[PDB]
Amino acid sequence: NDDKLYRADSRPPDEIKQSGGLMPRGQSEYFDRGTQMNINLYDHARGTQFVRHDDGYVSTSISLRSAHLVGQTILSGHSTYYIYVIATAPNMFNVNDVLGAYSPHPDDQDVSALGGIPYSQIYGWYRVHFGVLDEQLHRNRGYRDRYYSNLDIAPAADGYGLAGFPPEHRAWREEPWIHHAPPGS
Amino acid sequence: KEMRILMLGLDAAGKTTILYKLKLGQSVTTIPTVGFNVETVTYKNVKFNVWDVGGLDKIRPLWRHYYTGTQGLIFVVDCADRDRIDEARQELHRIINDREMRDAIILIFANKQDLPDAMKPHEIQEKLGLTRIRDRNWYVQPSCATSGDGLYEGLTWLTSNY
Ligand SMILES: Nc1nc2c(ncn2[C@@H]2O[C@H](COP(=O)(O)OP(=O)(O)OP(=O)(O)O)[C@@H](O)[C@H]2O)c(=O)[nH]1
Ligand SMILES: [Mg+2]
Ligand code: NA
Repeated sequence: NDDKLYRADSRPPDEIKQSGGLMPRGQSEYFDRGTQMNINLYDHARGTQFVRHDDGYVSTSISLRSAHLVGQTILSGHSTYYIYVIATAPNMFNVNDVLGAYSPHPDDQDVSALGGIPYSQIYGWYRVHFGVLDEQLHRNRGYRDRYYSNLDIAPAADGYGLAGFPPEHRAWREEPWIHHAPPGS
Repeated sequence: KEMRILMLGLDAAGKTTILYKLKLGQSVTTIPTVGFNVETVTYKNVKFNVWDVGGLDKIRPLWRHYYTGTQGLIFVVDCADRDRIDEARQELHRIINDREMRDAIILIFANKQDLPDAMKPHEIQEKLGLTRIRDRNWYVQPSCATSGDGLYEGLTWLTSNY
């Protein structure tokens, strides 16, 4: 299907265009320090108060109200930030469905993109200035619908192997993660 | 004439290096792809919509979600790496035998020929267990993604079969 995801972000579209899209925190960490990115979805959902510096995921919201909420909570203090409207692609996972009961923050209803989101996948962006969102959507001329119109997010089934609970987490003892559990868990 | 290409293979095979060698004309510093890279490359009046998905064992189950409408398969192989050539075979045959990759023509890049201990195409063809595949339109092209050697030779074969 062709539904969409929303992400609040303090980086302006010109920066995102030059980046090649909404990339993960761990990518710039990899090219600078050589640190391999962390693809453990559990580490991504937990974080550490902000996002981890080696994080290999890019969080999104399912609705505009939710993405706005991220903006007025997590991006509080920022004069200007953007809510990026994004198309679905098979590198995206529904966190609460992958981590299940052990989802650290289920109220996020977060859909995280593994490896970041190319610029062609960004439909457009709203602008939030001083908390106000009165400007209509700006369309991305770089957006390629043909790419993603026929692609959906990854099923939770595929995400279970990337949950990345600690080796001694009780979730590797239980369904459905036991089927993807690393040795000893 | 738009041809949808799905470029797969094990991690470190040189897929992203090939993609952006074709796209930008230069080999760039890459990052292990855990997500995907997609670019449209034009060559000989054929818009190659090339998909590059990461080859780490963990995200290989995600490959399947990029099969729909794929007209060509590019399987990249590291020829210096003999430890995982068997692993490369199994994955190749797992891709092409999928219901939605039945009609796909298969270009194999025997990548990393510049390295001295690398396996030659006639060994790779055998070690990838496609010696007796007469049913499918395939071809093994020796390549060096960093230099660009063999890339547009492989695309020429891809173009001739599309
Ligand atoms: N010597 C040599 N090195 C190459 C060649 N092609 C790619 N490489 C290198 O091998 C490494 C892996 O390249 P990538 O393009 O990231 O491999 P990949 O298939 O995209 O890896 P994943 O994203 O994990 O699937 C990089 O450091 C490349 O520079 C080649 O033809 N010869
Ligand atoms: Mg890559
Ligand atoms: Na979509």
